[PDB]
Amino acid sequence: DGICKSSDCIKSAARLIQNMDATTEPCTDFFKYACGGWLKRNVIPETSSRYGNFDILRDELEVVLKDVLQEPKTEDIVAVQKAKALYRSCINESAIDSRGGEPLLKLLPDIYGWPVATENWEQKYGASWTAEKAIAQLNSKYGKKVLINLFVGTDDKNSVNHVIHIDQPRLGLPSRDYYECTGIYKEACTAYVDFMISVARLIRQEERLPIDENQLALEMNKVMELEKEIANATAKPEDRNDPMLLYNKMTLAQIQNNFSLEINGKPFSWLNFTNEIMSTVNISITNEEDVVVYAPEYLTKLKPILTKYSARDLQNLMSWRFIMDLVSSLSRTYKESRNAFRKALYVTTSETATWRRCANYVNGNMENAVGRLYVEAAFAGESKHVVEDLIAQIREVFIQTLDDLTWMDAETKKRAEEKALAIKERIGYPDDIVSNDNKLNNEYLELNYKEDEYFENIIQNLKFSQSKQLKKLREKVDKDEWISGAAVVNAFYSSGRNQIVFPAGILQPPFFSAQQSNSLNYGGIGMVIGHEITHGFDDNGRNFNKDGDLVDWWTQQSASNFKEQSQCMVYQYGNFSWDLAGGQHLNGINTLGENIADNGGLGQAYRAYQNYIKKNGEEKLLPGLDLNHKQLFFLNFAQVWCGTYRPEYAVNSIKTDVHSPKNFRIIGTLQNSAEFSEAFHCRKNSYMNPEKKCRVW
Amino acid sequence: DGICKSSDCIKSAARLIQNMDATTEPCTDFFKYACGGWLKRNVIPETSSRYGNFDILRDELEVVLKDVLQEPKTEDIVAVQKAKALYRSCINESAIDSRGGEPLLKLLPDIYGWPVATENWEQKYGASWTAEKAIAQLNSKYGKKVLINLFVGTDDKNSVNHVIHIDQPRLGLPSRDYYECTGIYKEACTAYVDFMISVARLIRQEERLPIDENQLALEMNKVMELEKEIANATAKPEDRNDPMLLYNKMTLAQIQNNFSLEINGKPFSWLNFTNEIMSTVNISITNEEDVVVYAPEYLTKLKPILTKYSARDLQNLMSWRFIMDLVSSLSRTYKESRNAFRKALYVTTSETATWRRCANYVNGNMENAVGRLYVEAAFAGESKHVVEDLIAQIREVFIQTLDDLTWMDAETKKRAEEKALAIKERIGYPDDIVSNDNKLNNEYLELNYKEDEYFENIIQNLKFSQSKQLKKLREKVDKDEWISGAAVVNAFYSSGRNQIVFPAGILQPPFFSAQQSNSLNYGGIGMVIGHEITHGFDDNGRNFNKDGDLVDWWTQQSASNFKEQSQCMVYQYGNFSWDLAGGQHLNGINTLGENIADNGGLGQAYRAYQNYIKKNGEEKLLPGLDLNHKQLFFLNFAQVWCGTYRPEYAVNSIKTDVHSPKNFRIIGTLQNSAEFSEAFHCRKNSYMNPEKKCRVW
Ligand SMILES: CC(C)C[C@H](NP(=O)(O)O[C@@H]1O[C@@H](C)[C@H](O)[C@@H](O)[C@H]1O)C(=O)N[C@@H](Cc1c[nH]c2ccccc12)C(=O)O
Ligand SMILES: CC(C)C[C@H](NP(=O)(O)O[C@@H]1O[C@@H](C)[C@H](O)[C@@H](O)[C@H]1O)C(=O)N[C@@H](Cc1c[nH]c2ccccc12)C(=O)O
Ligand SMILES: *[C@@H]1O[C@H](CO)[C@@H](O)[C@H](O)[C@H]1NC(C)=O
Ligand SMILES: *[C@@H]1O[C@H](CO)[C@@H](O)[C@H](O)[C@H]1NC(C)=O
Ligand SMILES: *[C@@H]1O[C@H](CO)[C@@H](O)[C@H](O)[C@H]1NC(C)=O
Ligand SMILES: *[C@@H]1O[C@H](CO)[C@@H](O)[C@H](O)[C@H]1NC(C)=O
Ligand SMILES: *[C@@H]1O[C@H](CO)[C@@H](O)[C@H](O)[C@H]1NC(C)=O
Ligand SMILES: *[C@@H]1O[C@H](CO)[C@@H](O)[C@H](O)[C@H]1NC(C)=O
Ligand SMILES: [Zn+2]
Ligand SMILES: [Zn+2]
Repeated sequence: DGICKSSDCIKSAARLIQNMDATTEPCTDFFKYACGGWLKRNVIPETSSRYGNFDILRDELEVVLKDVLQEPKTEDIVAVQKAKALYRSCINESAIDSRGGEPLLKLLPDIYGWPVATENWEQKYGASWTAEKAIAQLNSKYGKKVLINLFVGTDDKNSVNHVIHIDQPRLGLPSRDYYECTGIYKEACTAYVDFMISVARLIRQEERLPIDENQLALEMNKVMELEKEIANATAKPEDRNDPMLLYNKMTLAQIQNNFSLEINGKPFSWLNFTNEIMSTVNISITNEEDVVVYAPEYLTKLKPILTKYSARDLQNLMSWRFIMDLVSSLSRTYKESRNAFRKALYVTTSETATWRRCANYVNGNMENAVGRLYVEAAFAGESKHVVEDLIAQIREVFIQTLDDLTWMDAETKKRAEEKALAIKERIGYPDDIVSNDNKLNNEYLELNYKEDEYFENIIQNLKFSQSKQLKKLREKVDKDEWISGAAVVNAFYSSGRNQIVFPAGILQPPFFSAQQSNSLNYGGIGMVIGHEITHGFDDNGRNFNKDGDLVDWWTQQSASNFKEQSQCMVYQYGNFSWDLAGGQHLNGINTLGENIADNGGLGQAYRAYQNYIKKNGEEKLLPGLDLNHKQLFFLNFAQVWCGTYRPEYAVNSIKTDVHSPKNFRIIGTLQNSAEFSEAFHCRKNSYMNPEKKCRVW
Repeated sequence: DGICKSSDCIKSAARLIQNMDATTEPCTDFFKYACGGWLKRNVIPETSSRYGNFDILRDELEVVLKDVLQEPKTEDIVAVQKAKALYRSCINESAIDSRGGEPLLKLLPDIYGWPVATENWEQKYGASWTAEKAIAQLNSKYGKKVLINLFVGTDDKNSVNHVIHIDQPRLGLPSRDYYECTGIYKEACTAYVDFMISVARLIRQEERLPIDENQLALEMNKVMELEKEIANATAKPEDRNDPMLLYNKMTLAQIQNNFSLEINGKPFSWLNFTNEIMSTVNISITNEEDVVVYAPEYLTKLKPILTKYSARDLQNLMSWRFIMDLVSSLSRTYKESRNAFRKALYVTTSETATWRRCANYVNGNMENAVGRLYVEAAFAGESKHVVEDLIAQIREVFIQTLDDLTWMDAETKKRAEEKALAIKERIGYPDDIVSNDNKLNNEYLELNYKEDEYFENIIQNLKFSQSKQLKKLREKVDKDEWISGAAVVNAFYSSGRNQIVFPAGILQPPFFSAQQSNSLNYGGIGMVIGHEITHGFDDNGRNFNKDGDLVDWWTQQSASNFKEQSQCMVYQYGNFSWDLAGGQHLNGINTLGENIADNGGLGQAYRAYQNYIKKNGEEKLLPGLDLNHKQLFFLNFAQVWCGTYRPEYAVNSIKTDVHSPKNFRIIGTLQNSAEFSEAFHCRKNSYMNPEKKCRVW
């Protein structure tokens, strides 16, 4: 009868059936058609601002992590014993609750204290205090970047080396838009200072110091005034989206020349600051060091701001930025103060399960030890070969498509073919994490965890992570180093390494299974593969050559044509109105890169699917579904995107998110697909089938 | 090919496949075989002590309730407008948080205050205070039963009338076993007094009274000492399991004669107490009123206890018992004190979503308004006919089986056939809730909800619910009155009304669907129907005749044989060792009624299924499953029971739970089923197929 009746097909079919809304016309709204069933069943948990298929797979991944982390085993190597020990220190709330805020109080003097919670700060600290030393201590010891973000990273123009970088810092609130403190941000800004005041009060109460509410509010509203200024000086994301423009290499004496700063009446020294950081790792810095400035405008605007604030005003903000990230690792009363602030930002009334947060904390700090446990428990490493072949098919489809693009000249097509061939793929997990105990053990050698000392553990992890990073400066970028752990539900592209990464976490249904129909595999992981590859050729990635160097490989015409073809997508998405954000329009510019990758990716995936049919023929149909495989490809593509958002998340996320909302990632992509309209027999100018169709890749 | 390939079959098959563990031998452990897949995926949420298929359907039911309750609609009748208004008052935490504890402080004088949180209680209250008035006010106004449980209910020996009843009261902690306060109960007992002290402190703090921690601990440990005594005086559940023995009718002067009480040096008056309660509803009580005493031993043991405590000692416990149930309806700080106590009893680190608790609160107080919304949104009332026919088939199978039972004499089989024919069934929802707006509106007429006054709302609901109940005394039991709302995931048997109830909430997959295979329907809802019917013939129900009267219809021999046949199940279950409770054995006596119902129910369901095959033939097989329908019947029966428990829940629940743990409800029942062993080709004496098989029905 030409219908698949296997256990696998039945499982696939029930999933597709349950999620879709067959009472909707696919040519009217494919999001509702493909996801309407998912939406009616699912509700956003109280722990989340949004919920989708990512969150489902992530929640399930965490259950695997709990299972592998919770039980000590006889044959466990030291790296595995350390992850489990770290897990045990995290889940012991009784041990944590006992210490109160004592571990923060001990750490405080090492970061020049917190003026608001310190008595006679000027006499105790303000004597040996310098901006150079204060910022440097927070950076080198704890990896916390305030006022000035100094980091060691790959040189965009020489991908084999590391170089010192200077950029604008992250802010306490989610984005620079919050600092307006009116309308949708009023509550958050109020809750932000309220959180500062609450934390200040708890520390003083513990240290038995007099509490003046008037003074706490005065010192804390001044931190907010200082941060509001810093936030206004930061460049907007649209002013940072061009990598050629962002790159500004100069000497440390040149930085010292042009970017002068006066903190506490006395001028700031860029050479002392850098050595204060680099001495931590026994690295000498000359007055002739090359440094990439990502934010020259920000440093220029920073000078008139910093002259207006005292040592106390600055240290109050600097210490707060570190403290706010530590409160959750302390007792109940400290935790309760962050929960209230979280509730104000995200409209979430509950924190995630402690075991879940802990499994995630361990996975993030020990990605190789946890990744090994994950793959041994949940990933069939045999399926690395199936994906290896799919990546090969999609890479080939990208190269073949170059011929069919009219907007590029033969010379640009040649260089793009060069970049596409040089893409290195990373599938599942690095083989070494399973086969090489010595290398695994040695990565965590300097880490010694105590089961009753969670805070000591987290502070050690902050020190280790940052020491590793600073050490890399004089070193060459390691080729065999993975940009992601195995136990991650995501996929990535590195412009600097010209690499696509597919962690084991994403190589599972609905995206992939060597036992699921090929239409579902091409529709899911096949689109993800094209998405990641297309990232090497988007408004940001096209600026990097085959070796990951930031060099122009485009002719003046081909590049003007790229911008021309892209502009169609800018207006198409910028014309979408988001009902969860109150009908507010999408930012077509902020989301361009992702929209090019989505549109390029779905296109490349379907072609590869057609090519698979040419070579192998039609697959057996799925039972209980009155759809062919051409249609099932698009339905599975849309179902990987089933998701929803809180109206309060949407009103804010619309301005800064780089990915389009899920309904629009589905709508936008299929509106540009003639093959979608063919498979679904969409009448010309039906919502899903507009006459005009944007196309880049 | 004889295989069903419909959308419905595919959905059923994927559910069966996903939940089972096909790598387990069904004759070794059918729980693992049928549920192993369910267990690997699912984890107990932080809000729960246990999790199973009940919790899944309940969570999903709540999503329906949220959807129907949240949006006001134009065509809404007043009863519906009231449920939505009540819902809105419940979900407004800002309105709730604003009032602090003020609504409790206003209510307090009406219940003779709380001595520990009152200044000069003796001068302010102890002048007009009597046990008779204090207990009566808490009972009649708020429905709270302390020291003595006086209630109006159906007369076990005349099911058409209501009569006053006297029983032992409920305790503050989950059961009388907690009051040992050692071992597994130490933490709970400590957390219980800690909760009392915390609530006492918050009230004093609000009223601006001096806080002496030494005195709070002294007064509260005395409440615990008083409750420990009360708990010890209460009869054990094994001493209350025989309804003929529990029934003791006597006159109110006779109660006053034998059960004398001396509270605060002066003797207690059973006539003043009763009138103090019954005057609330304008009902006069004579000194010659007939009253059913369920706890004569408890009242006898109560006298030496109550003479040892003062007016203050008693009112401290009495008020606490009401206050502990109110704290969750107050602000953050009041809520936080209960959360800590909850965390100590249940090892739960988070409270359920506010919307969920609210939807449940509205459903419980307005079951007819919410039931109407539920069925209109989620239940196909056409499927009432399908279930009507299934109940008819199972009732017929029960009657036919009576012939085949060797342990009963023809005379008892005749009376059991009489009872079985007189069972009235209640399916889905009462038709009136949808078709009769006037009757619906009139049920809630005396209720007027204010959207900003949640507390006022809950206190009004306590008053209404209790006034209705007391009013029923001189009235006849209403025949057409349903024992459950429609929006409930459970099924019930009433001995007093001789009725089986199947709310719409249980008439959904995995139990039932007019579109799911008949083997799955008989295995699910068919077993539930037999379970409920068999309840009319268990160790408790067999004591009630066809009219719901507590009369002996058994011959001396047939009744001695019932106990003999039952004893097999007592030892079989009492020999099961529960791994989650540390290998502790099940209580074969506490769980007997449920085990008879489970064993009787599965048996009746399979026979009816066989009868269906005789009349209609073999159904088409399910795809992706290498099982026939005989086997699918048992797999679905076991899958309705997929569930798990927290070790901390199990160690306590094993001593008092009346239902066996889910694995044992599956294991115990199939060990007694020769048809299970036939369908699965189980070798004699394999774990699932013991040689000896217990049988009652
Ligand atoms: C094709 C998709 C599976 C992977 C794809 N990752 P990719 O855009 O290359 O990269 C993502 O966004 C970049 C801006 C960040 O730099 C990266 O760190 C990463 O977050 C993405 O859309 N990620 C989204 C959404 C997403 C992540 N994991 C998922 C799992 C299922 C469904 C959706 C997702 C995100 O990271 O926010
Ligand atoms: C056959 C079953 C669906 C219904 C069956 N109800 P039933 O035992 O007649 O009655 C239940 O227990 C009695 C002791 C109480 O008096 C009743 O109030 C009721 O709680 C039962 O086992 N209920 C269990 C478990 C349960 C309730 N709802 C479920 C839904 C799905 C799975 C299991 C359950 C319980 O109430 O605890
Ligand atoms: C929690 O921490 C305390 C403090 O050292 C310790 O006594 C206890 O064993 C810990 N609990 C677990 C489960 O490890
Ligand atoms: C940097 O400058 C300060 C000025 O206060 C001096 O104390 C310090 O020792 C210098 N440190 C390094 C590491 O260059
Ligand atoms: C919407 O579409 C038109 C092109 O049709 C474009 O010119 C316009 O700028 C777009 N609007 C937004 C808000 O991006
Ligand atoms: C919450 O309660 C306040 C107090 O009356 C009211 O102002 C507000 O409208 C309420 N919010 C909602 C969503 O009903
Ligand atoms: C009951 O007895 C008390 C004794 O204090 C008396 O005050 C009261 O009015 C009587 N009430 C009723 C309703 O019989
Ligand atoms: C277990 O089984 C035997 C019958 O074989 C019975 O006599 C005994 O009392 C049972 N044990 C318990 C603890 O119920
Ligand atoms: Zn992307
Ligand atoms: Zn039962």
